[PDB]
Amino acid sequence: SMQEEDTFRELRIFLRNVTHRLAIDKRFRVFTKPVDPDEVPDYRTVIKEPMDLSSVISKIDLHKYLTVKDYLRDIDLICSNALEYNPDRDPGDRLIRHRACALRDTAYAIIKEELDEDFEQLCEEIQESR
Ligand SMILES: O=CN1C[C@H]2C[C@H]3O[C@@]2(Cc2[nH]cnc23)C1
Ligand SMILES: O=CN1C[C@H]2C[C@H]3O[C@@]2(Cc2[nH]cnc23)C1
Repeated sequence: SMQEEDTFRELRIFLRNVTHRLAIDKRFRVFTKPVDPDEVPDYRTVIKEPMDLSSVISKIDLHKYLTVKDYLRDIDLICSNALEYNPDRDPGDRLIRHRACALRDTAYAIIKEELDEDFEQLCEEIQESR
């Protein structure tokens, strides 16, 4: 229905606004673009599904997310990719892990404060009907 398409348009507006607030935070610069093959040719052999905040905005615009849950699976994949690729005790690895955990926790905290639980349940019920 037209009302259902208006629901999904509101979901996309919400997700673009959360993603922009993450992307401008200086702590999260390392997560704003895909990893360059030139800097890590090793990256794509270890990490089987790369993800970054630029790719997330492209996916919002392609209508890939019909619920906040499916958006948070990609935020969680940005974080888990960084924890798995950079697991060592040295300071460079510990700094990117701390920033990855902060990206995840910040996204969840904005959603907790600003998403209406009844809006998310409506998106889930439209998705399940298709
Ligand atoms: O050597 C400098 N770089 C290679 C990468 C290693 C580490 O920082 C990256 C980008 C990225 N993403 C996850 N972990 C890293 C840029
Ligand atoms: O279910 C979760 N809630 C937390 C709030 C955030 C968001 O939805 C609210 C109420 C409200 N008013 C404006 N924006 C919202 C209820």
